[PDB]
Amino acid sequence: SRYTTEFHELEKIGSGEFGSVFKCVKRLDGCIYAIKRSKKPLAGSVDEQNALREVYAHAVLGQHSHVVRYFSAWAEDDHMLIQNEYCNGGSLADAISENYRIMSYFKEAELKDLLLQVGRGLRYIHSMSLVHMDIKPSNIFISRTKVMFKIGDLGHVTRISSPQVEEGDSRFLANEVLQENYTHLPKADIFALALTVVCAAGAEPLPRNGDQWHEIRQGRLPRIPQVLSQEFTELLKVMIHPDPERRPSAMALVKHSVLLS
Ligand SMILES: C=CCn1c(=O)c2cnc(Nc3ccc(N4CCN(C)CC4)c(F)c3)nc2n1-c1cccc(C(C)(C)O)n1
Ligand SMILES: [Cl-]
Repeated sequence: SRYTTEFHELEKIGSGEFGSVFKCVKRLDGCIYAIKRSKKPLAGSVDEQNALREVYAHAVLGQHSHVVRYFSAWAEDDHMLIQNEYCNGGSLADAISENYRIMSYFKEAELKDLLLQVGRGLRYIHSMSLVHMDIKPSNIFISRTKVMFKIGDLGHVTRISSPQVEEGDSRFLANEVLQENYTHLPKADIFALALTVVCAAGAEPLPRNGDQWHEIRQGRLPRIPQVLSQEFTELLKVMIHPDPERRPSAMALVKHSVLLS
């Protein structure tokens, strides 16, 4: 087995209906990688389509400092394996959970740093005529150097041009995508990034549906318990503007005065 041959398992760092993720050291270079191991999906299925989006997204993207680097992908023994960069800080979701446990928080400055860094990742992805379509804390990963935020889980990535949309988490989904309007998909990533930052900011668990879900798509923010400048607030507000054309592009976002730097 190539997996056992090329790598030594150190620890399981993830599990679910996607299979498992392992922290592994590669014997040859002594470096650490996150390897996802999963049952090879049924030919022609959803998870196969989702899985191929991931492979063919790397084929295009290459390498960027705010996107989790992809090294290789293979299949064997009726499983598929994908070898990615290992980010020692876990995901933003883990960090948010840890913040509540020990009762710390991300300073307003650190919220802005998060927004800029992920924003840079998004600008790169969008420049390659791709959209991520599943931005949320659990898909943002952290490397501690003094910190790098990196976009991961490319399983929903689709083309801007000929988009094949597997809808992302309902909690971070812009209404126009739910309305099968795919004419401005980059702006959906922006919408989801705003709510991601609001989660980091200490806001309550986002609604999956119902009234409060709609109230957000009406362009109003969840309550943030920290003291954020009225202008950082206004940046986040316009990022969930009902009209996705009023939302800034990724490139407009990373050049914003509020975030420099
Ligand atoms: C290759 C699979 C995708 N993926 C990466 O590319 C990837 C890159 N880096 C890390 N770093 C990392 C993730 C999680 C912990 N843990 C915190 C919770 N526990 C306390 C244990 C440690 C940690 F320490 C480091 N993780 C990565 N991935 C990962 C891991 C788990 C689940 C998922 C899913 C649900 C598929 O998105 N992904
Ligand atoms: Cl657009």
